[PDB]
Amino acid sequence: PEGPEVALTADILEKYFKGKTLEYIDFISGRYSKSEPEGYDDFIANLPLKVSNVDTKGKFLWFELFDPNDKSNKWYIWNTFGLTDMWSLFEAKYTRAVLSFDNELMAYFSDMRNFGTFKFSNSEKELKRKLNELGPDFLKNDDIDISKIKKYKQPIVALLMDQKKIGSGLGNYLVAEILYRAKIDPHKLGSNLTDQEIENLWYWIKYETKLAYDSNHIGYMVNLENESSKIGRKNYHPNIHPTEKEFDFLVYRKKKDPNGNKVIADKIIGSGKNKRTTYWAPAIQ
DNA sequence: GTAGACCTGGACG
DNA sequence: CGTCCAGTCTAC
Repeated sequence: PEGPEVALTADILEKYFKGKTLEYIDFISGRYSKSEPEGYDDFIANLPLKVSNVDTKGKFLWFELFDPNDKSNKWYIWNTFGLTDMWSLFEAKYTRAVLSFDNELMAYFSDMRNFGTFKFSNSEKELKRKLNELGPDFLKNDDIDISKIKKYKQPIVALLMDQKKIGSGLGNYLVAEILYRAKIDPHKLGSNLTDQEIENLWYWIKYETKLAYDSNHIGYMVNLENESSKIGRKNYHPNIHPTEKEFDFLVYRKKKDPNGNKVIADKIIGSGKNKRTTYWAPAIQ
């Protein structure tokens, strides 16, 4: 999942698990069934704990639990997302984590490719630095100066895939849709962009992130499609109002755009075995 | 810059 | 079966 996806997941987890007391957490399969995550034994020794907040910044989700008996020394459940990471209220396939709340309330975390990570920490100072390793949230933050792109002599598609330089949240399909809407060649360097192109880029960044956030079914939160429709959306980017009721792929994973123009499966970003495919239309971008 | 790996598939010939 | 495709870290 990505920015709008992870953020929406937090909203759902906030709806069902905020104020709820987590008594136990069990990793029944995957990487964390072979080796325990960092700070696991200390976290279990402090259970049960009460969830206070579930907040995100881009592609990083974390729980904030505390003890009614002691308010201080609150714990944090870090959770980075891979490609097939999904939270759920039921034990779906590839269920890697099981969270046992009070009154038989259950939370499940599924991950097929096992690329998602978990980390437990009772330090707030460590969390603040982790968030500072990530750029501004393109979805949740409305005041992001993206004029910093002009300083980089690198492809714009690589700068948007980056999570520290300009901002965090954007993934593979988002940057493909954004660059298409703004009519920008992904090969074009950020230092060659115009002041108008910059202002136009920031618009579509807000447009695509909000549209992907208000959506109910894209294909990366299948375990929460029923919950996405039974919950409202936070008013991120108030001045931006998409026309679509649902996020449709205009150029990502398609032979042609809605107009019929040719779409290239180009490999601009990455090397060796971490190459990524950037879909784009030369007749538009 | 270029290379690999972590892991488990789905879709296609 | 065989071949492509589908977030982030490490190393020369």
